[PDB]
Amino acid sequence: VTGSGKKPWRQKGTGRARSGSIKSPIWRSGGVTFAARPQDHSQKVNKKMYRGALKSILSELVRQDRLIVVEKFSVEAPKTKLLAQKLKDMALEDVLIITGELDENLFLAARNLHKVDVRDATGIDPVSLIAFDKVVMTADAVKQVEEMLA
Amino acid sequence: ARVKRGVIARARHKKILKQAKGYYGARSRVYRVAFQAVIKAGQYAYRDRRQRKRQFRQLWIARINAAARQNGISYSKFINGLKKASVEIDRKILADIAVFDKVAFTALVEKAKAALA
Amino acid sequence: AVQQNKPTRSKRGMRRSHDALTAVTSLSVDKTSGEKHLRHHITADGYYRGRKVIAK
Amino acid sequence: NNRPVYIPRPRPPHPRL
Amino acid sequence: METIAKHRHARSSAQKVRLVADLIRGKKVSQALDILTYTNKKAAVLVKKVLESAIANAEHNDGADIDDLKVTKIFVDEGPSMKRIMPRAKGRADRILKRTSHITVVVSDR
Amino acid sequence: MYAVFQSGGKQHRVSEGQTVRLEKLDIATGETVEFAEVLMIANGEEVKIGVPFVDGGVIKAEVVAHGRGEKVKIVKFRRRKHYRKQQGHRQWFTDVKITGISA
Amino acid sequence: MKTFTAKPETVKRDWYVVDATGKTLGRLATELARRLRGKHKAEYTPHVDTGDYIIVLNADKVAVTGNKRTDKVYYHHTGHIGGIKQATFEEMIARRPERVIEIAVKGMLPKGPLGRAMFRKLKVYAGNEHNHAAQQPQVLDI
RNA sequence: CCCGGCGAGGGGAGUGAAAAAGAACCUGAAACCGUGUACGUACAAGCAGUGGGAGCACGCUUAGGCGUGUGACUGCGUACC
RNA sequence: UGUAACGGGGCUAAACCAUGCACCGAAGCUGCGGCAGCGACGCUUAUGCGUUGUUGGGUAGGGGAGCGUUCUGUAAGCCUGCGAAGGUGUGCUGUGAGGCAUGCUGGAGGUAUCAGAAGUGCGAAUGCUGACAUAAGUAACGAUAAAGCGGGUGAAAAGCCC
Repeated sequence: VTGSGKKPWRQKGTGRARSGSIKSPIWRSGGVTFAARPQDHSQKVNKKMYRGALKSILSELVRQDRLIVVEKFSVEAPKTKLLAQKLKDMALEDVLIITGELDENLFLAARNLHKVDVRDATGIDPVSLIAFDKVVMTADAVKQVEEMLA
Repeated sequence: ARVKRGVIARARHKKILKQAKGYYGARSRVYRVAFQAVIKAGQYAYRDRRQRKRQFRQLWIARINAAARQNGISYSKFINGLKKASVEIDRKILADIAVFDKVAFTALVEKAKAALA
Repeated sequence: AVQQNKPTRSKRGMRRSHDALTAVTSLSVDKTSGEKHLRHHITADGYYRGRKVIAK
Repeated sequence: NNRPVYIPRPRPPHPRL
Repeated sequence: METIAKHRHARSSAQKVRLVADLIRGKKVSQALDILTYTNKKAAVLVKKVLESAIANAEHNDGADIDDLKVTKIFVDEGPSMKRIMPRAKGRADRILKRTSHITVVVSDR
Repeated sequence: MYAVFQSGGKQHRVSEGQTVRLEKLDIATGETVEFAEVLMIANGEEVKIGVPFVDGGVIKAEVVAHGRGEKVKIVKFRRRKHYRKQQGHRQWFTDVKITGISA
Repeated sequence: MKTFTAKPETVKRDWYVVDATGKTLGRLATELARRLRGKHKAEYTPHVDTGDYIIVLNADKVAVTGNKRTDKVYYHHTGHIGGIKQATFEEMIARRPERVIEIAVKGMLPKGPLGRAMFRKLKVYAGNEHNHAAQQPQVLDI
């Protein structure tokens, strides 16, 4: 804290409490007894534990029929309107599209759709699977999952 | 994540001051003094929940003793007669009867006298 | 020389009970001009006992 | 509001030994 | 009617003015006016001016016939205080409070 | 015309057709309850208990309410010993109205 | 239900006459305190003055056993540098015979506003005559 | 527009959804200081409360109490850290 | 300092000794209602118990279980200008910290449930900052060189001008 180490007043004779510095934490305008510092909150998770949780999550999605497997999922042109129509007739509004190969055409179509996400099998995280109401996996996307999950 | 304690602190102080309502001077206005007053009132209330039972017991005995003597018998003799006569009326009813129903009490003392004799 | 406990507002008011002022409630009316004035005092315009005394 | 500056010795120099 | 009239930030202390206020509380305006006229206090002329204003407000903005008016309510409240530094002996300093007050007078015909 | 009876460890003196509050009982709010433990019955003529609980005296009463009593705050405080404790209590009670008093 | 409490307005107070001739001071005084407190009534209430008015006659004829007639000493302080004054039983009787009986009752009654109130019921006279015949003061033998 | 010292301050009028939003200006707590109403208090001794409790003033159904406020009198009771 | 070596009144039994029968007397014991811990058994088996016995004063200290506040996800969901937060009363509710509904002011934000992280709870430290009390309408108004009157101006003159 900006200031000086000079004692505000003498140790004895003054009728008020002993003080040592203007920057003491019990003083106005300067203090904070335990000041925070920039810290890393990331924690270690074992590889097997990460895989086990991912396997556990996928199984339960299948059990709650929240996971739908279909053939290749693609859009002819990079238009959000087309993607909205394709998801409308399927009665899906909050979906996570997982495809084996990432194509810019599908990536751009879903960019402006908040409730819709497009992802690759490699870039799969537990939070996304849990958060999204429905998960749609392509045939290719499914295959890569077992290979990486093993 | 700084936390401000203005809202919570004001709620706690209001609760204590509300319980200190009716006290004299700073005991109903100042929290530091009101808290002590409220705590002391709590101790007294706990203590007097037990003194009340004995205080009323003394009052009933005094009433019975006055009524029994008016009928011509001491309290200790009168109670002994009831125990001998197998009467389970307690002091609260006995004092109540003496105040209101004089005839009923006269029957009781008569019953007690017979049992003693 | 100095207090050991601060007197209450009750004691403060009790001491101040004797500080109340008293109204004159004794305003006399001039014989001629009929102007209210303090007894045994000249009126504002300069009358006393009827006859003008200031002439100013 | 503001601490004094002169801060004279208030105690009286009279030791009761 | 209400016809309130107040004078805010009077230099006189609330305590000192409050003695004058108690004199005329509940009295008719006619008796209140000459009571203040012959009261030897600075607060007397402050309160009298407020009372004159209240009567004028009633006469102009409200019904006439100010003869039957009474000072139903009159109270003095402490106002903002000005802090001043006054040197004392041995280099010490002390705070002088120039206390003000609000004088409120309410008159009504009923 | 009143009787004395023992219900919840403490005796009550109740006149005909009056409501009396007494300790909680395992009786539903809409059923009559019996009190055959009549300590004393009083009328124009007086009858006492040569043996406790008269001989055939009974009291007919109907349950009305099964509420809880006013909250009582229990405060335990030890002076200078860094010990304070708080507690609350609401005693269960049963309101019953006396319908009939036998002889 | 709630225990009965006497209401001061609806209290009947009787008048009695006690002859204090040839009666032990303390034993007479003890009885008077009981009547003044109202403890003899079935409606006695500690915080209510349920007692009865008592007239005591022939105060100067009160009797004391033993040598108390000469050894009993009444001390009172005048609140001054050395103002401690003592009077024997004879001196009190010669000066004010009624005061000794009042002093005895004074100490046999509770201290406080209610105690003073019930003490005011007592009316002690030195002679055999009283001017309270308008109160129907029935004779009390005790 | 009016009171006032061609003041300060205020009461009307008008602006605005709102002027106890008027620049001393969002919300406006507590200590502290006041006016009004109900009850108590000038023969009574002390951590000022607590238990019991009459009377009075307000309301409620019933016509007996229930609630709210006050609280004479009385038992016990020498703050906190 | 004042009786002042029964607590007092007072007592010749209301003192002392011996015997006896009564009664008062605690938060002790019993009766009635309620809560919680621990060990068993009949049975429920992540929990009630038709049950059973026992325990529940407590500082230093150890163990267990919870309330509330700010922020993150759930949450572009939900409540909200026919009224959010905050403020101020009232009425219910839980063994507790608390919670719920609502009157008036307020004026646009708040956040269920379940998890996550803490600048997470103040009555004291001759604590720090601000505000406001007390003494108190009291001391004081700063050289004991000294003022009085007339007129003028002004709303007002002992202090200004003549």
